[PDB]
Amino acid sequence: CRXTPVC
Repeated sequence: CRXTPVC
């Protein structure tokens, strides 16, 4: 999942 480099 993008929008987050950690998810």
